[PDB]
Amino acid sequence: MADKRKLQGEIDRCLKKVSEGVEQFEDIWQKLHNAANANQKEKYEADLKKEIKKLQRLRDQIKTWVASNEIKDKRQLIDNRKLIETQMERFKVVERETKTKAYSKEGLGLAQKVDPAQKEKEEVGQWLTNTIDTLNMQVDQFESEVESLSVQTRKKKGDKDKQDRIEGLKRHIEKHRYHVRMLETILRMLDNDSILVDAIRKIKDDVEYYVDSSQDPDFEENEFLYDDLDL
RNA sequence: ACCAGGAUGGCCGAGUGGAAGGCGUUGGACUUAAGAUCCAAUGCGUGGGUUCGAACCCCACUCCUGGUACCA
Repeated sequence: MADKRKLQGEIDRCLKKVSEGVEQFEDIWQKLHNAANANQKEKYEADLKKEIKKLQRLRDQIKTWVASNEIKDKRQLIDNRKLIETQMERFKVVERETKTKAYSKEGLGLAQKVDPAQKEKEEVGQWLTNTIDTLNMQVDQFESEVESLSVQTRKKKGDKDKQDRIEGLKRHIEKHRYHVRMLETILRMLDNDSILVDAIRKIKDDVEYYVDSSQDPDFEENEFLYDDLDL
């Protein structure tokens, strides 16, 4: 089986080459994504191009081998071909992203081509602003009803239950304003990149729970809502 | 002649079943002007077959390339 052994040895050497080439492709990818200057970006892109072309030649060889009937268990060849194609797709994505011109036809409508962290930050800020709007609407409603009940008490000169409800509304407005001011602090910190999005999402559910129902008697107010974060 | 691989923009040339890149060409900017530089636009060798659809997988044809043609 000298011919079979020769083919096997060539296969093993080619697979080792593919492994090393994928390692180098990843290294060049990280270099490119760490680049700070356009020249660095272009040079790393060219190195990635050269490495992926080498990988493409190795993959042509792998496809020719797996086409052959000499090999019987070619699972390793299949896996290496899959890996090479994954690297090729990654490089194609990288090159299409970089080559695109800002004001060319394709570039005109790139839509939200912002870092996913930036998109999530914008979403969290928008949700905080909407919550602030809802809290302000609730505060306005509560203050209007407080004025109405004060007028009613003045006209009637009684209805102690109305005085109790007015004090309850006063406390509710106090808590709504506290929530609004804490939201404003959180958003201001987020804008300056001083707070994490995960930190905001850890209290998102509790803030939703409060806004959903806060004046009802069966209100389980968790005082430890803003206590986890030293705001 | 036998075996193997190729043929895709104008030149190189990637591509795998749901026309890229470099160079080049053209329009504008920069400069007195050119060059460099900047912002942009255009650009499957052949037939058949499977497939819902093949640049891609199979059959066949043309052009090229690589290796072999030994003992008397």
